[PDB]
Parts: sequence; structure tokens; C-alpha cells
Amino acid sequence: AQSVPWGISRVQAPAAHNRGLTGSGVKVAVLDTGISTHPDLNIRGGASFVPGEPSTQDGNGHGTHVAGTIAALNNSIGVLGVAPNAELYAVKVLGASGSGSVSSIAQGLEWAGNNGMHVANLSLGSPSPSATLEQAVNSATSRGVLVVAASGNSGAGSISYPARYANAMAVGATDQNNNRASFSQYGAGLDIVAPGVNVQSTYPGSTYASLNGTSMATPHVAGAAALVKQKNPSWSNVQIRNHLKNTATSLGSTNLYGSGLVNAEAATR
Ligand SMILES: [Ca+2]
Ligand SMILES: [Ca+2]
Repeated sequence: AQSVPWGISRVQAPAAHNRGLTGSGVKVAVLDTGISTHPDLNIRGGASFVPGEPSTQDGNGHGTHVAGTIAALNNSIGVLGVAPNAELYAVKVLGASGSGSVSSIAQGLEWAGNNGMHVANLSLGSPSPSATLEQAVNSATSRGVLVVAASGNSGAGSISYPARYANAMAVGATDQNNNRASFSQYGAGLDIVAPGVNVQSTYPGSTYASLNGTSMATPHVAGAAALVKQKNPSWSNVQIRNHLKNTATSLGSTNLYGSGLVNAEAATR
């Protein structure tokens, strides 16, 4: 039996799937710890920029978790992603330890822009700005990639890099009450929010696990962007990014929530 995690239904993904929108033909790169082979995922390709782990398989579990929120297959097992037909690429920029260098992250973004990815999911971040990173963000953007990044889990009133950069779409996390989760960073540069508490998804060892973090909120928006792209194949990263914002549900302060909760129902109309 397949269950639909609460955040998937919170963002109204099923409403989009009932219209024929599942992310089919949209390429999404997950820059993280890798993606393990899983029966509820279809991994199309990828690369590792982690010296010492040439493989794209996930030794941490974080990337596999992220990937399942975007694109867990719509079938009779496990869970269901926001864009279950998206073409998934495993871009390994963090090691098993769950950390990596800006150098690896920059290479992964370059890779994405060279391989015609539509959306890049960066569920990672630093409190410190990086010129290398910023340049990579900007270069992927001008190659048509929509970069989506987590605001960070420090709970502070400023957001992480690269989500802080203008060309990154910064995602914070809400709870089941539609409140900002305590750990979700907010402040200037924050674009939108999505479910981030108790998120159930695919996990290595062919299983499922629930995690919390802005890292879990991000993939709901990457997924929502694939739905929109499928519906409006001619739209640019910018067009997609503003439509998501314009159609999000207001939750109170733009300081704490940016544009509001992403809404894939309102967006694919
Ligand atoms: Ca499934
Ligand atoms: Ca931003």
C-alpha cells in the first residue's frame, strides 16, 4: 500500500496529479549526499564531486530522503513525491559524513547547468557567504536552472548561503499547524515555505524514515516547480519562481514566511 505523506497533501500535489501534472519531462538534480537505489525511486543518472566516493549511492540517507519528497514513484508501495514522473539525477556534492566543500557544490551546479537540468535542489547551506558558490549559483541560473535552497535550521532571523543569494529561491519550513517551525531560518531573501516537520520519505536500505528540517521543506518546492514547468514548458526559471510565489498561500509576515506556503494546486491552474 502507498501512503501520501502529510506535506505532499499539504502542498496539494494530488490536485495537480489529477490534472495530468506529474513532472514528466522535467529534469531535477538533487545536490546532496547521493541517492540510493530504492524501489520507490527512478534515478536517471548523476555524478559525484566527492573525492573518495566516486559512486552516486547515498552513504548518509539525507539525499535519498530529499529525492523521495520530490519524486517518489506513484505506484502501490512506499510513498508519493510532489512530481512522481520527474527525471531524477543524483548529484553527490556532500560525503557520507553529510558535509562537503563549496568546491564540490560549485562543480555540481556547473554540472547541472551543463546537463540541462531544469531544477536544482540544494538542501544544504552555510551561515558564511562564498564567492565560488555565488558564481556557480549565478552561472546555473543563466543556463536556465531554477536553484532552490534551504533557509537553514538555526532558527535565526537571517538565512543561509546560498539561499540568501538573489538567484536562489530560499525555502523555509512550516509545521502541521501552518506555523513556522522553530528551527526554520527567516528574514531577508526568504522566498517561500513548505512542510518541514515529521516528513516521511524514502531512505536507504529500501525503507522509509521521517526527518525534520528546512532540507525537507525545499524538495516540496523543487517538486512544485517541476509540475509548473510541465504545464508551461516555455517558462524560464524566473517565470516559474515568480508564479510559485504569486500563488502561495499567505501565512502571515513575509519576514517569517516570504510569499507563504507553496500551493501546487493554485500553481498548476
Ligand atoms: Ca510509491
Ligand atoms: Ca533568496
